[PDB]
Amino acid sequence: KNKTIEVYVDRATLPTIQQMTQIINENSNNKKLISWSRYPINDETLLESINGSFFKNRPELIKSLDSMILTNEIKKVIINGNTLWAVDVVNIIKSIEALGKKTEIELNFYDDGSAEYVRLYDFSRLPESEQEYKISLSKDNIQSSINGTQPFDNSIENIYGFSQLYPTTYHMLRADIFETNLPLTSLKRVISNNIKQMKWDYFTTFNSQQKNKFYNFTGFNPEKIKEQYKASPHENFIFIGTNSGTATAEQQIDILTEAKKPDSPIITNSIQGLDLFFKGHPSATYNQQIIDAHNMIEIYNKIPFEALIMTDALPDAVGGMGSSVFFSLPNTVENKFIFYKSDIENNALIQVMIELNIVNRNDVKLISDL
Ligand SMILES: Nc1ccn([C@@H]2O[C@H](COP(=O)(O)O)[C@@H](O)[C@H]2O)c(=O)n1
Ligand SMILES: [Cl-]
Ligand SMILES: [Cl-]
Ligand SMILES: [Zn+2]
Repeated sequence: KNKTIEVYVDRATLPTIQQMTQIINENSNNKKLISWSRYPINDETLLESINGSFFKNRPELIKSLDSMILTNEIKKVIINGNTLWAVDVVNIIKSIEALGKKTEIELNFYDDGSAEYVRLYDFSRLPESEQEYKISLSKDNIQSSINGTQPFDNSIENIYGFSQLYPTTYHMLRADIFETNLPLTSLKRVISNNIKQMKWDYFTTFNSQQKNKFYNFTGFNPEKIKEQYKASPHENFIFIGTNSGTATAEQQIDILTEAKKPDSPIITNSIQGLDLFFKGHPSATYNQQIIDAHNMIEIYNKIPFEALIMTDALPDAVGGMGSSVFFSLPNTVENKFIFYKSDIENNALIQVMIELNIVNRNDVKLISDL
């Protein structure tokens, strides 16, 4: 009983990309069980190089996990998951504990995107006593879910409340959220020793083989985009697109025509004279309409922007639509404007982004502004 199994799960993309990067950085030979919704790995050479198995779904992964634990050889399981979707790690914990094999469990939660930060803002609006009360309930909430007596509510106090039960690290998009004007002292006390700031400078220390492993995992290689950046000597701008749940194609086309004016009263930070790139949202299907109307260099929409970040393929400047993308973007890239579908003072997404200095209050715009 000296073996550790590492479990990797995610429904989105950001935790997956960060999880891939940690696996590569650590280069451990522990057995790994992997289930990533957006990144099915069928590459057996890749999987063998990390000692991994891939599972198409959570119940299959759990089945293999449990049989391994039944061998009596498993000292510890490290579960790596998605904070918003902590429910998936709850069900993994439930299955391990049920077996009653005295398995050590340790947890790494990676933020999903903007949702955690919208929820943190909302939670910070609560009076302090109500925050403390919700927190007081969290340990029992989580334990009841693990015991199987109640469903799991992914409220702030619950998803950030696991360090009360297990050795837990929260890898956060912006760990410095607890150092803004938001009243979050109540939650900070719970997790202050359990927080890591997500890092994006791994490639600075990676050797070639590590870099190549990242390309192989993601199916992304930054060579084409890096050539596109340098093709012309002008500074590079990426427009961050959204999907129809937030904006129409026409509204984004209109935003781009306003931005191209050197003297807009709305978009004061002009994109005139820049090399313009369009990065579409992975789920948008109107990207060609926008790209054509503006003669923009296309960055394939299915590439998650965090792959651009991790591979150091960043532009000089950025602007566009309210998005999780802006939360992981390094602060060295200039943010010219963000448009929101939204009275901005009551908008949690806008306010958290202002508080984190992701965007100047003067550069926040509403789609109704054109
Ligand atoms: N233009 C965009 C918009 C979103 N995205 C990806 O989609 C994820 C979720 O973004 P949203 O919050 O915008 O839906 C981001 O973390 C990023 O991976 C992107 O890569 N390019
Ligand atoms: Cl350029
Ligand atoms: Cl769409
Ligand atoms: Zn140019």
